[PDB]
Amino acid sequence: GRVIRNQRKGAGSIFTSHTRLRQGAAKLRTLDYAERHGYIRGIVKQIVHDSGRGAPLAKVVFRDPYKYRLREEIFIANEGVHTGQFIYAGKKASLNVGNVLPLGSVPEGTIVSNVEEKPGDRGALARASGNYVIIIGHNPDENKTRVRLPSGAKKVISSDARGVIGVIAGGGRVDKPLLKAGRAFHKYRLKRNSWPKTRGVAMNPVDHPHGGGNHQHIGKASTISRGAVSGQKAGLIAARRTGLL
Amino acid sequence: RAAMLPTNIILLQNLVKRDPESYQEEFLQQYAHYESLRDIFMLGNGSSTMAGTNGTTMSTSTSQLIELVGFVSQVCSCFPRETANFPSELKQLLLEHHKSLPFELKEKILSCLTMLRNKDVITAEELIQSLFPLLVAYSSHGNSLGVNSHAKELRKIIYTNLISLLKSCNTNGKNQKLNKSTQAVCFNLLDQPDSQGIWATKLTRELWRRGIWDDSRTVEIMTQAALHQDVKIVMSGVMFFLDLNFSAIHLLRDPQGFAEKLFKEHLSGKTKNKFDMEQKISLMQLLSRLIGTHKLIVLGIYTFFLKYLTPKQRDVTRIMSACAQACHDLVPPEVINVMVRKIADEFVSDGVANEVAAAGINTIREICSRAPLAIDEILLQDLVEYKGSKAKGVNMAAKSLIALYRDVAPEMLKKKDRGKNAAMEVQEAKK
RNA sequence: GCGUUGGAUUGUUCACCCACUAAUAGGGAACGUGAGCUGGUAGACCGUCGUGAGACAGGUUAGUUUUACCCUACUGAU
RNA sequence: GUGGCCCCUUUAGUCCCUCGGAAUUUGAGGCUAGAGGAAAGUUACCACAGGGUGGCUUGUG
RNA sequence: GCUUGUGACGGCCCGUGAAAAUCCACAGGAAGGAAUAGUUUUCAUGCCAGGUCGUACUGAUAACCGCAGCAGGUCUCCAAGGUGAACAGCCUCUAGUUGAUAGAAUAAUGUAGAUAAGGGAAGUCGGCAAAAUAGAUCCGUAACUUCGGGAUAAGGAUUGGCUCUAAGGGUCGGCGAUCAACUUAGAACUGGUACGGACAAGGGGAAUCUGACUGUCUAAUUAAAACAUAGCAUUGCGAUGGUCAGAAAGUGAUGUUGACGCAAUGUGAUUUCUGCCCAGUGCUCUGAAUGUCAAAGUGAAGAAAUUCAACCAAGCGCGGGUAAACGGCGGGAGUACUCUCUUAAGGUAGGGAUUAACGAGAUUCCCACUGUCCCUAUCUACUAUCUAGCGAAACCACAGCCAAGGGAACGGGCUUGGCAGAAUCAGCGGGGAAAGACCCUGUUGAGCUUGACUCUAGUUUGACAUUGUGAAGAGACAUAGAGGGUGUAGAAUAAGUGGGAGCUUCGGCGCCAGUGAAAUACCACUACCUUUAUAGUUUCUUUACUUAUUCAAUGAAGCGGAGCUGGAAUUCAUUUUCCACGUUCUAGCAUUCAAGGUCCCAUUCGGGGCUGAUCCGGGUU
RNA sequence: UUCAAAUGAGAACUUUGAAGACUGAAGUGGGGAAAGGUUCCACGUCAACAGCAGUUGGACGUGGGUUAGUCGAUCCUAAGAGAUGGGGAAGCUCCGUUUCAAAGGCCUGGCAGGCCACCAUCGAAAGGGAAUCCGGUUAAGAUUCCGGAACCUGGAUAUGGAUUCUUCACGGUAACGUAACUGAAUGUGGAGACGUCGGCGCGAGCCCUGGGAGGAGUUAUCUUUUCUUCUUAAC
RNA sequence: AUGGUGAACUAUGCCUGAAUAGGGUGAAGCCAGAGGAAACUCUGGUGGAGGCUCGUAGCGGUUCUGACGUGCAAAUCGAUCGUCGAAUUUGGGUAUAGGGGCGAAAGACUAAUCGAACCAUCUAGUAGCUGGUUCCUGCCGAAGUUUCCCUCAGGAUAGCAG
RNA sequence: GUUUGACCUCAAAUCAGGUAGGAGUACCCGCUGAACUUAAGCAUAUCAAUAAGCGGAGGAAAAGAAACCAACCGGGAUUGCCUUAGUAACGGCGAGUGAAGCGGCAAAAGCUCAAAUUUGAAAUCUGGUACCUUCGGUGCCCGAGUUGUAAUUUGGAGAGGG
Repeated sequence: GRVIRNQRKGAGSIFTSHTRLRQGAAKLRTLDYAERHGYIRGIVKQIVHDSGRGAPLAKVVFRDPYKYRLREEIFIANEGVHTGQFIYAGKKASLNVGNVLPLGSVPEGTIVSNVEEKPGDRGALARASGNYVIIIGHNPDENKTRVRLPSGAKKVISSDARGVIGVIAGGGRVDKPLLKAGRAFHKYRLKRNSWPKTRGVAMNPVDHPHGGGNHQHIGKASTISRGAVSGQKAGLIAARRTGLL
Repeated sequence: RAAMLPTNIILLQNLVKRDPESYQEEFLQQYAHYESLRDIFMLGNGSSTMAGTNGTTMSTSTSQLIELVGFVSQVCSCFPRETANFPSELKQLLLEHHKSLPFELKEKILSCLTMLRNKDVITAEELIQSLFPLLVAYSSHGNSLGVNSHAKELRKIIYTNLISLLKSCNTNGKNQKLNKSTQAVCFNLLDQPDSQGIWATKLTRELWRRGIWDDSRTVEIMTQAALHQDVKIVMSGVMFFLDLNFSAIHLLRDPQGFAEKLFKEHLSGKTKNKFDMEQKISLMQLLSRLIGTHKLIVLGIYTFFLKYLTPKQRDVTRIMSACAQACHDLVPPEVINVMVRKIADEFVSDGVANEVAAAGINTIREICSRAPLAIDEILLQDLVEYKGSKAKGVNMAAKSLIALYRDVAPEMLKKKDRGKNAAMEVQEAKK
């Protein structure tokens, strides 16, 4: 048989991301003495757009303490920040939107974004548009902190891990229909080559497990296993269930 | 996914089984719903009547409770608090209503109790008191005659679940405290003379076959069943002692008195005429196979057979094959002579057919293989007449009798039949 | 010896229908394997079957052979 | 009158042979005598190599 | 007015539409600089030099690629006048070319066009093809409709030329003077067979099936109801990760990513509909014990090789879930059969179905129109034809008149007959030329599929090694013990079997007496069941440490502990915890071993140290 | 397509002239990129080729011809390619492009004390980019040569000018202005540097057109007539 | 099978650039007027949206009993047709390489080669079946179930002749 | 003495002087490693411990003076030839594969380290430098080296003491 599309996706010839017009990798400030003990102030200069991304970014300028110079970080903007705003980042920072704090300092019930799975990760969770995590409780002994993620899962992580207050901007982006193939074309033009998607049923047997037949059908049971391997995993990888909910 | 997670239980339980210190509020959010649901369930095509249902569509409340019961039964071990009364709620949901619950919910609770007993949350001593009372209630004849009562299916489910329970309990070592307790309920069911010992016999046979209840205490139960008045209980006992018999005969307390009581109660005593022929024959088989094996003496058997020993009678080849099985070396051969002379008068007489004569001779020679001095030389010769009979049934039959008496009493045979070694043995031993 | 038509009908025509007409006769030279010009493999869909690849009791649709200038015959011409 | 009418499994060897440097004891192999008895479909998307009147009839059951 | 450049604006995006070299300015103020004279080369002038390689020509119906001086293909700039909406079509200016084998005739058949009386689809599988319509102004425009369209719907009145009228503007003057363009409406007269006069330029309508649409593909026979699409639904995954690569790697894609995301599938706009089954096959479950149960490891026998037994992970088996998973289509009860009754895929209403637009998609009918046809005729151009010059190819056993016979149903050759006169030109397509599919077979070649056979990457679970330092518990081997038995009756809870009528502390008692299949004292046998202890033997679970190992980050910057210091803080007498001397109205600034204080030297135009800024540490975090 | 003449042994095809037509500014024109490579131009010149012909030719033989500080490459980086260090691999070689390196360049005053922080290279003759225009000239070359007139870079530098005894300029309320009017480390900002469509405005060139000064053409009749020249570069 | 060469055609992605007359319809926003107590409505204008439309260049390749058929051409010519401001057309640079790539999916394309490219070697590869196998004369001279290996089957044998 | 030095380890230099790469590759030393074919089709098998691929040398390479063959009255490094032998043996015990000792011959060749106290004298060696009779010698000076350079000893033996 042939090698199939998902197997070809791993080499990364024509499936690499399209990264020319991206403003830069969005990240939090590196964990330093200031963020660990007190706070530090920066100025948000520009609220800007990032190609291939629905959420906007913010350019935040901070003052290097060890040398006389300026350092520009690229944050993911939360809903409500504005140019000329002061962003306070650290342990002793106040509880306002856009500020960066550790999860142990804040109380439970608060809303944060761009959370680090571990301290020094510089942003892992709640980065897409309209997304947020909710702190539900702390455990100061054994220092840990329990959070709820956008998928609904509940996790426990270090209280020294950081996050930025508020909701990521750009919400509602998926409530608008596209109505046209051209808008999907231009959307994925800047993300990657995962569009259009031909159906495996419409191919020959060399090209897919689902291919073949005088009628467009699958010969079996679209729930594949998890111990399957590299050419068998067509659809519904490890389905605990199927059907409408 | 977050808003749908409360609706998706299969993902919730896999998440809870990982980190159950989290997902406390997610569990309370469902336990409250389960409580509010059980608090509810606690309490035709004609032109006139309301339309009926197909039997497979259900309510959205029941479809939710059936899911919540499984979720709570699978995470009770993670949340021992807030679930301590859950199995008692299930138990008093079952054995106080029995009827305001749909069959799917009943089945779900019955399986959740079984897995809650597989895990050591619940004990067998309190699961038995849930399972047994439902059998008698769904074998009621008044509960099983609704519109869509699933009484037969429930009676099968509870039965196989009891079997799984006892198989579970008797794996490592035999839980005598449990077996001795649930044999007492079989005894106390067989007392109730209507039909309720069915669920004792049908269960003890299964456990004997699975080898879980090899004990002297159990064979007494089936003895009492065989000595019962109900036909489908007596038959269960008889077919147990049959299954050629099984090792249970070697755990009886008095086989002779057992056979005597059987022959007196069922067949001869009152002549109630309850059993049909197909059951009378199975009783005869048991009696004769006990008798021949254990050297018993009743002497009424051998006149009871004579009514039925006629070729114009229904399925006589089974009766006469049990006639021989009640013969010995140690019984008065006159009461068997009358039997042999009935058979000879009615099966190898004038004009009879080939199959009839062959059946007669074949069932006489296998009598004489146990009771050799039960027919005399004068009729022995009359029957070895039929050696060269041209029919190939009677010849094969007569040769068997000749070879039987060639090794046992060859002087009854004539010189023509003593085959080269019986005659030589007689010639040396006659001088 | 001389004539033996014009048309309708493809949810079909191994044929029938109404008209005109003097008449609207039957056949062969191909169909005793296969031979002018014209209607009646590759792609795709529905149905039956098949675990499936695919096949068919089917049905629908679209879908590139291209002489003669040679001999003979025939027709006319030296 | 010396009867009748038509090939891969297993066991055993007095003092059987050998295990090749000699021996003993186990095993193994022999020669004897016994007892038993690897593998399914499809291809019209295809390719290759080969092959392919008895004068017969007519209108009458 | 055309082309082009530019400016300020507006609209569109789940699209917000390169980087670096190079140049400048600003902040800052190290520093150096005038006095009897300096400073400034970002003001003006003046002086010197600027290397290597390319540079012609075509850029195409003859300079490139197609075997070629091949009607094919191949990126781009400039672009006049008139008609006219127009870079359309027609004619012309500048510039360029006048190249493509020629001459004579005008037969058929052809190729490319054109016209035709009356009838108008009688033709034909089929109105194929052709014809007809066509531009602009005005009137008018149905059903249906996703209310946006359908729609140029349909169907009708007109169009020339010439002479006129009216209206539509700008600049200056305290209504006039002056200047200028093509836009429309209207009237009169006039020629006509024709007036969008050539060119140019929709045929329309009533319905059906089908896919929503725009779009895409079988280059070189299939452009479609196929693919894609938006929309719809399902699944996996919270980074120690999901999906996918790589021989390996201190290796990679998604990922400059983080559930409004990535990956994997199916369905295929909107509207309407969307009922039930987890028996089967798949998928899944942090699913007990028992069963099956590999290697290592353990025990027994033996002199040993070896043999046996026990233990034995996952997986299987077992039982729970799931159908917008493949399947599939009823349920229950009473005695597979047989009787019974519920069938909730019920139309919610008798307004339940009268249902767009788009399409080189498949189909029928009507109007109009015609040489499709009756029924053919005529004309034009290039060929054919003849001539000068030039000059191939296919095919070719040998050849070339017919009939009958034999014959593989079938002769140009053989037999018997009919006949038969040179050499030849133009035509024709009957035959010969003379060069197909279909059917079958190989124990074939390849492609594809599957619980066909043998294997395998990958993945998964177990053992060993890497692998070191501690502790606490549970189970088992193995011995030593200790006790036990309710179906019923019987004084009583009778493993069972065999001997029988006292050793006697008591003569309690055992025998003789019921009842029971079996009879109890007393003493032996050998079955099961349950518990007590650990010489030892082992196995297993949990937990601690860090230096191996592993992961990530950084500028390897602030780590760990301190009567630290100073505050409070609440104590039950002395602590324990918080803080720390550092920063939160504001789109500013923060840099020269850091100023100051203090000790010493030198008096210089200034140097060095402590402190400002707590101490220690063989761990960058 | 035609007529005459010339050339020549020979002319339907060559040259000139006289006619008739064509492309008709989205050309049969004038220039370029890729590719080709002398095919360009001249002088001789016909054996073979230009499916007829040939005195002709992109043919044959012999020569000539391509001039740059300003046009380009060169330089920069784009997607991307790829060494080193290190790690794999039996190995040809693979990974990866700042990595887990002691990866080097500035100051002050038997070398002593300080400061800075960072990755080879390649990759566009349509992207970015310092600076030239006119006229004339050749058989064939030109934004390259000749003449004339400018500009950019880099370097050494003298004079004048500006400033200064209030040492490193004045004016203007201000927006800001001028011939200039010191400025190291370090830092910051800007330019380079950017989509597409719609219409509106402004400019250049072209189109159309009038008076006048010149030349050509028509004139059988008419036309104060039809056509044509009257231009102004970088800086 | 082993080892190597190809993205100058073509498929797809990325980078940097370029090209695309004249008309028809007339969406949001906006202006005025009329009717309103006001929600708001009606009329006339402005404006210039659309993966709209007619239709050039351009891209494609529907139909013709079309021309040609050793053709100009190993896919061309003519007329007719689809589309024509965008999922558009395109140059150069770059990336993906053979049981591999790419694929809006036809088993399509991958240098006239694709249901597995091209080059060389192993290689004089090999079954099965076909075709052919070179001078004269003399003498002798046949054969077709007779018996069998899992039925065809390639065979092994009886008999015949030298 | 918070100074001054010695050693160890790791670096840098366009430091002084040398050295490796690549070609050829008939033969040679290794590594890696197929299929066609032949077996009935075919997994064992055969083709084959072959071809292709990689690394590395020389005029020859490799091997080589026994941890050998043997079972004899014992031979006596290695290599090659004749023979052993199409044998012993291996193998769906099928296709097929397949050595060795002995004997005759060609050529002939033996040896070296570590492990031992020089301990009454590191006696050893590279380099730099000045001369010389220059494929090298003498002197002198830095250095290597006792974590061991020379002599002496290599199992056949051998050493020390006499």
